[PDB]
Amino acid sequence: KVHLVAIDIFTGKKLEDLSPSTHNMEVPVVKRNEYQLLDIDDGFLSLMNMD
Amino acid sequence: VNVPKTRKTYCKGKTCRKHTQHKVTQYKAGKASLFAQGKRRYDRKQSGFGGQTKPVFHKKAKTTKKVVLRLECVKCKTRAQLTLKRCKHFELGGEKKQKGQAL
Amino acid sequence: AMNPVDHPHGGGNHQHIGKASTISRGAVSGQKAGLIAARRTGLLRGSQKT
Amino acid sequence: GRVIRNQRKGAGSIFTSHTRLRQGAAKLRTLDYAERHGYIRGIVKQIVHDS
RNA sequence: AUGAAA
RNA sequence: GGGUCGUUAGCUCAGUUGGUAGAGCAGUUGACUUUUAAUCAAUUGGUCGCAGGUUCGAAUCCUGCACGACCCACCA
RNA sequence: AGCGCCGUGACGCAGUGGAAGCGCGCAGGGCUCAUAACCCUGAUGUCCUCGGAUCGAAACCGAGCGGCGCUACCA
RNA sequence: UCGAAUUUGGGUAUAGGGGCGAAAGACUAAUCGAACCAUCUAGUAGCUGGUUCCUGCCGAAGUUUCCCUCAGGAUAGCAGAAGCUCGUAUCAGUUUUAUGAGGUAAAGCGAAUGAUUAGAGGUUCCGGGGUCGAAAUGACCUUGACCUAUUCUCAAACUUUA
RNA sequence: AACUGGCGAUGCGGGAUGAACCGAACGUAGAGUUAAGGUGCCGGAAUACACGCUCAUCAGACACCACAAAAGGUGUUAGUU
RNA sequence: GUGAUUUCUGCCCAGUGCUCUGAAUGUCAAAGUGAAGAAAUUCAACCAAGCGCGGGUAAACGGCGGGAGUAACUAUGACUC
RNA sequence: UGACAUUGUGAAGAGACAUAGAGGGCUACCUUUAUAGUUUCU
RNA sequence: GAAGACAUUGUCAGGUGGGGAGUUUGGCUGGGGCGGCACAUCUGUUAAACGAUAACGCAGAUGUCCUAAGGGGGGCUCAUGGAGAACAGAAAUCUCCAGUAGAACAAAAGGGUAAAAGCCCCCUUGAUUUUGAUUUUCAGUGUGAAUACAAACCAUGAAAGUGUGGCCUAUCGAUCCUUUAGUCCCUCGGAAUUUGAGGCUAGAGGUGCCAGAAAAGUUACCACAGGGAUAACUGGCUUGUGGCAGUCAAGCGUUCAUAGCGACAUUGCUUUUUGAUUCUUCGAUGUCGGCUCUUCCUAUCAUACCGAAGCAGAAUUCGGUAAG
Repeated sequence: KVHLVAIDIFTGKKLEDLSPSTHNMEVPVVKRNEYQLLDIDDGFLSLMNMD
Repeated sequence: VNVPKTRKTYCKGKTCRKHTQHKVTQYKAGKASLFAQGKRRYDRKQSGFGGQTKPVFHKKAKTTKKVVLRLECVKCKTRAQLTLKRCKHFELGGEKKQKGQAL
Repeated sequence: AMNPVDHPHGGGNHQHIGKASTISRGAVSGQKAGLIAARRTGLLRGSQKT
Repeated sequence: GRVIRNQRKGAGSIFTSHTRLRQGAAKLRTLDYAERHGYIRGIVKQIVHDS
């Protein structure tokens, strides 16, 4: 069985769990997107896409 | 996969029975009613001691759903379903596939 | 030093508690072996401050 | 598992306090009339170890 | 801040 | 006792997997300085532990051969 | 023996198919009598090697070369 | 070890997932990682063992598919029994005639693809160059390519043939 | 794993011996004739006939089967140029 | 929990626990409230503790790293990154 | 921990619900103010 | 005296709760566990020229992708090479010649295709409805995929024609439940209307252990039914590995391949190691070493007799009969 230690990415919070090596564990479908940046209004960041 | 917003298809509607124009829309799974017999029986079945009484499913594998449509006849308003294959990404707003383009 | 049947610390090839000894006040009768409802632990250095 | 020491000391078969060599309870005389309107004299006759 | 031997 | 790795300038280390030994330390001379030190330039050292195939042809290909550097070695 | 990871400037460590980041280190100028520090500037990465897929990879998949890790229990 | 956290009689308390434990899962009436007694109970067993007279006739399978299925079942097959409709044929683990299909053995690589050995003869607007010379698609020589025809060996996932 | 045949479920005759090989498959008997295997003695059957090879101071002896190889020998025989 | 005396108890509150805040558009049951409907009922708001957010705590459970470069022989590395 | 019941007799504040008026980035708020009833914390 | 409509107590609802209870903790497998998926499938080969055919056999692949990358029609021919054309070179764009496919067709691989199935262009949604028949896997059951027609309505094309998804081989899912579309049809059983619920036909939400349970560990304190179907001792077949002996001779040995050694190569032997297999044994063959004590083999360390030497003597090496 596997002990896992992983960092919450949108929060910064450690998460340790453990479960057998052959049992199924869920994964999301993470994506990076590389957005360009324009003039920042109130606290909301301001990113555009190519199209 | 991508689909347009309107489609010419058969309407078994008792006056068309031929190819008419059909507004397409997706199929949304629909809010669940209470007082359907399964929910009534299930609330009775869970009423009291015994713990969980019906199975509950976790050994999950499918990372995709079948996409399903509703076809509204322009003349009769006769809805109709037809199903498509499995797709991760789906879209109705169609920016067309231009072949002659760059990266 | 007891067996795991006899206490909530017992057992193991090494004499070790294993699960932390600071016990909730809203625990039950059978779990309240150890340091119960504690606010701080360890050596106090300074004053009782009262 | 099994019942444990405090969880049996509550029931108290062999953990009841010993009483053979005690002089009874130690108490203040009853608040009858004198201790709430005046006073009363008493004599310390003896002093004794309580076990 | 430091500044080779006679 | 085997399986692997390597023994290159006085010292140390790349080497090139086949045709040429290169870098640093060291030493010698020169420049520098009042002379030295350091610093700069130039040369010195190299069959690279003994025989095979031999790329036309071999240090490095690998075959054995003396030095070293690791890994294994009843059993219930 | 079996399985897994990793190889990015001189050094350490990031790097996401449209194309290399930071710190240290290095060089040049200026202050200083000189070096250090300081202020103004610039550069250096076959992304271990070969092949493949891809319009094109350092990344993606095989080969090799190297440095590690994990298994090694019941007798 | 021996004046004590000592040794002991009698009474007395604590009762089974409970007691008691200076703690070994030890003790709890020769029983303790849950006492003993009775019932539910003839508990359940895909597992082991056994399964009672004679003779005659026929006579197997360990294979298909599905099962938290692999020591077991269901199904199909193999085999018995009951027969039923007709009476020499609407058959055959066979041969012959005629017609099809295969791409394995074998064979081939001066035939495609992939791998491979060695020469010669050329083309140098032609890779590296060594020379004649200022150089010149000028000239010569050597050495890796490419071209020509040749040679030697191969292929379960190559092939004309077969 | 493929095809076929056997053993399991199968006795008899042979292979000394043996589940499978060889021969042949079985009612109870009698008479003959054979199979595979054998005919010195054990052992029923010729110490038969015929042509040659071999002497071995660890011979060789009959399928499956119970092993034996590379390399050699002026031993001996028959051959080739 | 630790186990006479002597000496000494270092650094880590990120995780799991324990505990103390509430200043909060988070989550938030039943009962209760409002709206729709003819009613069953539906929808919305509010919202206790708890959970989430944030402090404290290691004589609480427990944890306490690698890689490079450099010294006037070489090696080593006080030093630096 | 919350609701109802047990469970009666009293008040003093405060918050919100609908109407109207001012301060704000055709106009949505937020800051406030004055009302007749309605709930809820102290 | 205290305290007071709070506490308490009763009933519901939310939390906490291995303190306590119940239960589970896949299968295949050269023993099991770790590992892996050979568990649902696809290509080529093994596979022995019909079909079928195994192993934890080999090299791979799938849980996706496309309103076009589907359907039709029309016009062109690709990869690559040669010869040229400023910048422009090996590689930018253009033209000519050859070009049976050496390209491209969503991907793995294999087939297939040259006025096309490829590339471009034009128009479309036959990726539509009703349901039956058939092939493959096969029990001739289902799922999935595909084939050929019928009745309709269409697309495309001048037209024959072609078209029920992708050029073919893979790309996916039962019951119960929930939900949606159709008929606006049936019922709610004393008679009606309207909500609501239950029905019929057709799809989705998902079971990847893929003919489909809802599921973590440990036991050296262990228990039971069994198993030599299955491991760890010994034995048996095998001898990689361990060990021993031969064939040949490049070389070493002052000169010389063999006195003694003998690389590169190769044929054997033994079961004294250590593996591999699972035939016997799990209703038990007492399991390492030492002590004691016997016996056997020889591949002889010494001793007896000999042979050879780079053996003058001594000492030593090689070798024969030899296990007394």
